[PDB]
Amino acid sequence: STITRPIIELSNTADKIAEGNLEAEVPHQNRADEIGILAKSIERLRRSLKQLADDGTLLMAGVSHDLRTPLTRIRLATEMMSEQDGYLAESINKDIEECNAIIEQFIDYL
Amino acid sequence: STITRPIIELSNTADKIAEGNLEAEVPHQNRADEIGILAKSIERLRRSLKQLADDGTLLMAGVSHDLRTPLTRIRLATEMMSEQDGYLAESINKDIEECNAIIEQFIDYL
Repeated sequence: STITRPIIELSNTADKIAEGNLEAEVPHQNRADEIGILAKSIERLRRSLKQLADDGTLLMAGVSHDLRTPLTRIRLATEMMSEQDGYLAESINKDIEECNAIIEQFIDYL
Repeated sequence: STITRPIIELSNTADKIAEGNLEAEVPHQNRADEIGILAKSIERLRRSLKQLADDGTLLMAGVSHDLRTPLTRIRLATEMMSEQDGYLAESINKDIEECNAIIEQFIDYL
């Protein structure tokens, strides 16, 4: 009833987005009827998918960036440790380096 | 029209999913007509969202489980520090807790 064609267009676009084309334009958002309402909802889904994707790609960089602060302060604390505790300072620093290697290496596992 | 009700129902479902209810049930998937085609498309979007959430969650679980080891080693080391270095043991333990909290925060986004 010229509801069929716009509905199939909207469904086709939804399929393409679900399959990975997160920048595809969702049609019919400016329809005045209920298909416009549905199209806006599909655009919300697209925006959520694109957010989760963009976040997944930045996840390791984010984790590394945020952990750097307390890890650096742990290193600072080791630098301040006494001679008696020298062996513990070295052990802890090796643990920090291990955290660094785990983080940097992580992406390699793939 | 005779398909207005299900169109709006599907839009409400899509909104709920986009807002983060990734387990929502998508109605009308087994229909042969326009409604069924749309419903299947919306289910595909839901599945893709859930998969990206699962992917991010898996990666953070991996980061948590790798970092647990060196962070535990640091914790054990602080227990061996001298009394004179107590202030540093306290600082380091606080910073391990910060590491744990950062990881928790990233687990939480998903």
